Amino acid sequence: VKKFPEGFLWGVATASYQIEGSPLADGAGMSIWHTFSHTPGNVKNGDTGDVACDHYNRWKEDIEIIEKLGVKAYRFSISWPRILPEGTGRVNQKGLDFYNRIIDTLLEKGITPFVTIYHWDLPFALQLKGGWANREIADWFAEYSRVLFENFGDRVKNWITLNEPWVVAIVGHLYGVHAPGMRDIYVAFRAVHNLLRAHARAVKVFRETVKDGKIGIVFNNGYFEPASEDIRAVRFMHQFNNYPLFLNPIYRGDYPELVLEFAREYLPENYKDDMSEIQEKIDFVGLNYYSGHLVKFDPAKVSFVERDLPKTAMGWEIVPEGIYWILKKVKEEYNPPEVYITENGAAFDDVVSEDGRVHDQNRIDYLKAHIGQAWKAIQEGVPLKGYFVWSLLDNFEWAEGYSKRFGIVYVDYSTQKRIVKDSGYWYSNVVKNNGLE
Ligand SMILES: OC[C@H]1N/C(=N\O)[C@H](O)[C@@H](O)[C@H]1O
Repeated sequence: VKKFPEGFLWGVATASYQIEGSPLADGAGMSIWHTFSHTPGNVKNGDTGDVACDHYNRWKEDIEIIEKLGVKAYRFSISWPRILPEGTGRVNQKGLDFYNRIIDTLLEKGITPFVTIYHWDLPFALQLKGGWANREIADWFAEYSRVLFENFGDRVKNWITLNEPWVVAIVGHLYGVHAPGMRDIYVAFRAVHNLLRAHARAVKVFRETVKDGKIGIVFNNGYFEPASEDIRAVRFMHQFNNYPLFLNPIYRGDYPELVLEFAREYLPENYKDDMSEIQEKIDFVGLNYYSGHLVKFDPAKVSFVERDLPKTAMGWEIVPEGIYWILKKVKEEYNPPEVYITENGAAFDDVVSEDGRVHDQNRIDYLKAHIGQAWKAIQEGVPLKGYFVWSLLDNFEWAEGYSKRFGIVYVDYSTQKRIVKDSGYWYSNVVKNNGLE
């Protein structure tokens, strides 16, 4: 038996562009994911977020599913261009209405909203002005965040500025695999820095606008192990790809040492001028975790080494101890007052059996193991307050399109039927029992 603390927050997570569809409904402006996915060659099968899970229409049903499952918290994101169609200036009341209904419904049903302010769907109008490359985005983002706080901060008390700013900057602007689809290292590092500045401005506005309530930021993380006794290659991957890239500025006022070794010439010349503002106090750290990687020096001077370990449909190695490690490691390095696991989950080739059920034992096994390791971290003093499964629903998985199913609820895209998977049922029992048995 592994029981979690009193009032531990069991959650599920989604993101606006991945689930909503109707990207241009009710006066919404285009996002960069709209234009990126409508550009041939960018997303597998030419898939787009035009329909997705049709949550824009089916939101009440989906929340009733969260309620029926007894899940205590819902992490979801707000589409910036639904709220401010040109990114700044005009506010769209119908966009606010959409999230207002979701928020009120969750509260009526006793479910705690955790709002991700930015989960990657930047207004296209701001991308035309350079998007995350433009220092002025700290202002645009602060203006956007202020609107959300003013409209929803009376009810929503748990906020996340950014989802995975490493991905936004590096996968979006260096690898070019995500919107806005650029390959320029100097742009990517100016995006890193502006994401920090925008995050801090938003926190500053939050303090001025929402007297009660807490704000944090979410990072992607991998568990990197060295191929041999290489150890430095692991050091660099941790500092670059994990929370330190952002938390070293937030807590210590500079980028991590090995990030500066690699990337100093790509940062703005006077980037330290911004660091004291970047240290704006945050209330919690959200860590996302999915996978581990064997890593070797390789003349970024790092390559991955494939291991014969179980993998998900993403090809990601399943390494549950990784979630324990990253929780320990965050406490050891920065000691944030609260931590949440804001995403953990797996993609498998889900099939609806003849019995009408989805027998995803592989996903149950994956979740159980990671929930077990999170439990461990708590016993050793990590202030983990909640854990969010990615995802409530199968959805549009960015450049993979619909080909990767992460839900604990199966979505038949031909009918939009939701079928709760065995993992959703299993999870509901975990939540009801406040832990594993
Ligand atoms: O890959 C599954 C999810 N994992 C994520 N980061 O690792 C993203 O936040 C989320 O939007 C999904 O892409």
